[PDB]
Amino acid sequence: NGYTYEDYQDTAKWLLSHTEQRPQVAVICGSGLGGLVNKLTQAQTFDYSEIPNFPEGHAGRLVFGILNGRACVMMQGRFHMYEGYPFWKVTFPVRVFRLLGVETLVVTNAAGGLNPNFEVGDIMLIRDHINLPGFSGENPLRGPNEERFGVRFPAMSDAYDRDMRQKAHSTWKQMGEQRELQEGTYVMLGGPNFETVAECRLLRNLGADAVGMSTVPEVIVARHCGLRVFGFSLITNKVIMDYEAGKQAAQKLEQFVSLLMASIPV
Amino acid sequence: NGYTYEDYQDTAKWLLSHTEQRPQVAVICGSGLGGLVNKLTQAQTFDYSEIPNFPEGHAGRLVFGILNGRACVMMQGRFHMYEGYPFWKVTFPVRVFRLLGVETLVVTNAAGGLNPNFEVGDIMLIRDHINLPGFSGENPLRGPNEERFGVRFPAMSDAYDRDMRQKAHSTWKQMGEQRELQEGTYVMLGGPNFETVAECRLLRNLGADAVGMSTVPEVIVARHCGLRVFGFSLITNKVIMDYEAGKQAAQKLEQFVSLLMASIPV
Amino acid sequence: NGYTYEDYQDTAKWLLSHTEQRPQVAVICGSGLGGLVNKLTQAQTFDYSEIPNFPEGHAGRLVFGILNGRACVMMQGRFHMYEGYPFWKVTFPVRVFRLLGVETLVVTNAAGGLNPNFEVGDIMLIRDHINLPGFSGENPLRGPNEERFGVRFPAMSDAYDRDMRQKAHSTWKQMGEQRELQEGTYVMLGGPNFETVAECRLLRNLGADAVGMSTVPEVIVARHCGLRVFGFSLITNKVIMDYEAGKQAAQKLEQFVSLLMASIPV
Ligand SMILES: Cc1cc2[nH]c(=O)nc(N)n2n1
Ligand SMILES: Cc1cc2[nH]c(=O)nc(N)n2n1
Ligand SMILES: Cc1cc2[nH]c(=O)nc(N)n2n1
Ligand SMILES: [Mg+2]
Ligand SMILES: [Mg+2]
Ligand SMILES: [Mg+2]
Repeated sequence: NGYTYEDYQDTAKWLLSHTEQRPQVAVICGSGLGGLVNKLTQAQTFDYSEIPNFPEGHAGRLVFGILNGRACVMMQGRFHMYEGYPFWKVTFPVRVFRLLGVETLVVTNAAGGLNPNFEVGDIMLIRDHINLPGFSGENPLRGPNEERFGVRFPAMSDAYDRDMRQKAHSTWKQMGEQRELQEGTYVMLGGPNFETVAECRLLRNLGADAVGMSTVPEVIVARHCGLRVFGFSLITNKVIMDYEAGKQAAQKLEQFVSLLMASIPV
Repeated sequence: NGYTYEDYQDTAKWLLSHTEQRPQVAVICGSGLGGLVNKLTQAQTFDYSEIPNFPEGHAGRLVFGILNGRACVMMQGRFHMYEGYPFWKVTFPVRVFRLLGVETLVVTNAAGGLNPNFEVGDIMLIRDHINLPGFSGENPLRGPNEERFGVRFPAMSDAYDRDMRQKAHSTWKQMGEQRELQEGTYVMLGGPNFETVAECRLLRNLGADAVGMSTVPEVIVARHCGLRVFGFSLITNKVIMDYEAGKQAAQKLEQFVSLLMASIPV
Repeated sequence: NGYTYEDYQDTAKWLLSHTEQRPQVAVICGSGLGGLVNKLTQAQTFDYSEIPNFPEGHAGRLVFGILNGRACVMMQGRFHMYEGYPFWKVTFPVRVFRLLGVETLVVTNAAGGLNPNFEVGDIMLIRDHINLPGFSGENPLRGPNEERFGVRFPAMSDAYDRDMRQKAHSTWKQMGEQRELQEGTYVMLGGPNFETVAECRLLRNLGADAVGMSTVPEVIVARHCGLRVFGFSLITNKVIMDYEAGKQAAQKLEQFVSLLMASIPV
């Protein structure tokens, strides 16, 4: 990592100096879900280019506001390794949120469906992940440990909060959806090219249910600094294993995350 | 990436200024296939060290010429990640070729046979690939997208041209070879060490038919900029899964690629 | 790599100038096995910070001495990729040892047990490895080859010396242990976070018996320069595949390595 603890502190202090908003929840909005910021009350926007130390698709804006009675901060757009970012830059905002007093991180993305029972328009609660770049040492925690954030060797087996996963299923039932809420394992790869058929079949055989190019590094850094995490993949395509509806599902995920603010503790 | 669009343009213009040759096909010759340049008529050679912007085994020379009636440009020798090159350097010449007006890229390499039915001396048409460095984010397209070359998120599932694969099988039949033309999935790993038995068995179980240390990044960049691609692995060794003839096969691959120039469209 | 052959030479000469000890064996002590240096006779210690060119957990000290009648040099503590080291720094001392005249490298680590028949306190002879960072090109040999050390493309399938593995089993029998000596495949990943359940199940299905964050790069560089290699994992935890005793085993591994000095050739 190239940021010091004080760089994260400088940024969080700057934000605290520019808004009265004191969010307890942070939401990182992935592809096609930038529309969720429109649901916010008492909204305040900062372009990423205006926030000291922020890394330079979606808007590139941070929006504070009230969602279903809950103070939250949202990333409308995220940072991607395939854009040339190292993970220590991709995940900069996660530590900033911890230093604002955020306790819960919600992550969303759009993903390719590997599980043969998934359909375009499915929402997958993320139950677990597989971190392929992490296998090779590309990791946002690589470098000397900052103990002011967390431990040298953090556990990742409980990353996706089990109580929030229960709330998620209960809430979905309340919504009266005809399609079941999917859940499963997300695998991250670098991108930016889409996968070959041979790569897809390999990934499915590893136990992955969905494939994307983001999110995992944010979850690792969140868990390291003690945030509660839950998240969702929008299944916007079903992958080909042999040699649109995303819009309505995105709107559905927006209502869903909105309802779920009620179920986040404290 | 560290090259600008104009760097590729400067190089292509320099080449166009130094030869009357106007190739429509480019061929990257892998290990033991540097001998194919000897088949060229009206041949013109440039050492890589003489071409502005070119990255600094085989010759390290670019040879223009006519092969079986077709204008082509050949890399006698390629660049390898295990030599210390980043992929954006390994693949520099591919974009240069696009800017010369090349439409088709033929890739060749020598590989270890993972499929138990392969023998030393086999030629494998590459049907598909698995990009292991790409899983971790080592990718020649990593960085901001150059739209003058192609799209942010290119498909890779159709990388190995299906019509050329049909031509390849038909031509091989015409040659009257007693051994069948193999085809399958190539997996790239970094190298430069050869694999352990445990690594080989894992790779086979991923669905790979052959293992090598090159080629995949060239195919990705080729497809990104719209080149038609086909390629072959020379099976120069059969890998050990339990705890020479390459020379005649190389000459055979040379005749084979030579005959196939006739079947490339336009 | 950033070191020249002469950098390794400078360091080895400096060491030869500061001790009369002329070790034929080198031992790299992993997590919880720093206690083995206490068994040494005629011991001489150098903090890593005192040795020119050495990269900057355990002690960070190099200890020369006699173990069970055999001249050896020990790393009390190793260097880790997750600390921010590139492999060419992690493995610097291995080449230094070759230049001191060391012929045999013993590697030890603590690992997570993936094989369902392993228990906490097991010792696993390393029979083979899987190098995940190596699949993506993170490799200590990446860069131009130094022929004064070894070949461009070294074999890795015979990395863990078969005769030493026989000695190891015979010696363990002599010790009269009630638990069998385990043996198996070690897989390295980057860390520093521990694995998810989905990652563990994937790793087991690749054929790995134990998971850790070290060792493999040291073995690769050792084999490249011609060292005989053997090693052991201490199974200090059994990994969870569903959604302490390490101290006595560490002392046992210490006695075990001590006895085995007798069985190293010459
Ligand atoms: C919507 C979406 C996003 C991704 N990312 C990916 O790596 N592979 C896919 N197939 N998809 N699909
Ligand atoms: C001829 C050849 C080339 C390679 N490359 C590789 O990674 N593994 C092999 N076994 N072989 N064999
Ligand atoms: C003692 C130990 C060391 C490691 N390293 C690792 O990557 N995963 C584990 N589970 N463990 N356990
Ligand atoms: Mg306001
Ligand atoms: Mg001429
Ligand atoms: Mg002394």
